[PDB]
Amino acid sequence: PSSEQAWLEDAQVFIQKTLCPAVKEPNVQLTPLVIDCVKTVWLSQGRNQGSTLPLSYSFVSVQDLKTHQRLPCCSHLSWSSSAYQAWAQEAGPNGNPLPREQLLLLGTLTDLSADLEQECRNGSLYVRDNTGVLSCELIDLDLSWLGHLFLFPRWSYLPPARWNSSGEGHLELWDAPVPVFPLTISPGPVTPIPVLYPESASCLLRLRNKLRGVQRNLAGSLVRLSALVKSKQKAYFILSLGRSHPAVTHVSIIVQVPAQLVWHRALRPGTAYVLTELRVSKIRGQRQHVWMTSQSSRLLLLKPECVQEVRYSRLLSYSGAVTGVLNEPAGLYELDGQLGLCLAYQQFRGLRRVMRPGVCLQLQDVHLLQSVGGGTRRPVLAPCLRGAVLLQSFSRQKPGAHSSRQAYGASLYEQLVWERQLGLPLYLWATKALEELACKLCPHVLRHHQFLQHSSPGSPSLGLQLLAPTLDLLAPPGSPVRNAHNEILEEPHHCPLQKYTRLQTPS
Amino acid sequence: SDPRLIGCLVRAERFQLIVERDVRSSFPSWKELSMPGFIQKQQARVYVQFFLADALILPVPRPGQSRLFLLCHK
Repeated sequence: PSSEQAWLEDAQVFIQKTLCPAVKEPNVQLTPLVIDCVKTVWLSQGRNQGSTLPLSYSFVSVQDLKTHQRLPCCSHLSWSSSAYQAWAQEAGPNGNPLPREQLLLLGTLTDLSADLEQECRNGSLYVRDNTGVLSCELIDLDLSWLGHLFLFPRWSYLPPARWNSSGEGHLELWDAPVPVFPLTISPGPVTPIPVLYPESASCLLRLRNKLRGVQRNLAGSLVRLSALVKSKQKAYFILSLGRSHPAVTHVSIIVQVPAQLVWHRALRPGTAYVLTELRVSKIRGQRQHVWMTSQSSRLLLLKPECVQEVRYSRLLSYSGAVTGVLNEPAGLYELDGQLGLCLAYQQFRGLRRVMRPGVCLQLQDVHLLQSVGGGTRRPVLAPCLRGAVLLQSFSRQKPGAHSSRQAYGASLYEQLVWERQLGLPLYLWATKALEELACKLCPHVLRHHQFLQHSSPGSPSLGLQLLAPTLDLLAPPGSPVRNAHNEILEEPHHCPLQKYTRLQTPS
Repeated sequence: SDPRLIGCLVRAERFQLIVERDVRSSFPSWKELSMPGFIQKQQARVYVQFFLADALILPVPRPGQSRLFLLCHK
């Protein structure tokens, strides 16, 4: 119908407005290319209702969505009513699928934050266009998609719920992005290049005096992945490479420069990779040496076509799914309805926004604790800093309402875990005391937000000082400062979760 | 004595609890102490006592003519 041509003209106007770059000369052929791409994708599935174009879906800019949309919504290309019903059934008989939307987005896959490129680059994946920049999360990162415009077939946006959350939001995608136009992939090293296996790297490390200004390439199979360590201006993560089955021997590789931090979302367990031009510099607190990536260090896969030559916790790797959320700020969540999830002991500032009940998770190098006592008896799984959480997919459940009322008090929890370094049973008991006191006193006595305020100098929280007569007696100050480097590297790893003792209820 | 403590918060750890029982009974003799059908009126009274020094005072952090006289009897 003529409405289809009108929609095409409006899309052409939209492309001229926001999809025409100002870097090079804006030439019109991008619009027919996008039209051909969307037609091919629309007709590929074969679920079409006789329409060569998605008249239901409407193009929208990032700024338009930011200014207009105020509620969570899910929009996916080539989605019908039957697809939405199957999605709802997959979400569970009691599940609440997000409302279906008919939109379309085009953007750039980049990690660049703003004008201050290196002053705000946290490594989070972003989608950017001429109207704005907005973050994104990908199940399996690919370096061949960064810096290029890709058509997104599946996406979902989550606006902030409580006004205390000043963040703009994020986008969540299910399927791989569709390339708008073919890209010229730069060829890799045609000439075969020998690598050093992890055993060879360990032997070279044993040659302590024979590593003076020597740079080489290391390749191996990734088995253990560390978390995202954050600091004042330097963010780093450590990857271990070892010959699997048995991966007894592993090597140390530090990824410190923020430019390549985006690869932290690309590493996969078991899969082997090639790392080239690794350097060695002395590291304080460790007598051994480490091979770290240089500035011009290229990360590729390992393909032999171009490769030549008082109680204690339990550690295990297991995968499960979250059923419900019991306390968002406390980081306590239900594991498959039987176990407990504790994310407090890791820096998860950007993780809480995306996580929600209905996601299967994979855990590696986590501590299992039993017979905790002091209020609860269900066993708990806690991930040490040596290990990391593994993300596989998203959920489909609608967010709750109490999260926007009496949930944002996480600053006190962060101060307790980091600035005060509490043990896990003590942490849980303290949390429970906080909810009980908030129920008993708030809100007529005082507002919830002011009661759970961080303990800045000159204005401490009532709850922490109320618990101080018990906290100080139970946990006197003097504990050694926790360091990421030691727990990540030194063997055995010294973490508070390595050893535990059952504790009775104090009060 | 201090009237400053009006409208504040107090926390205590060693406080005694006292309950006072008042009963109006019509028991005939000593033998009928077993059966319970000889009780008519019941009552209760509860209060709390504790030394202030052992407790902790915590102020509530909510965001000219005078004369001196000495009390003698109340």
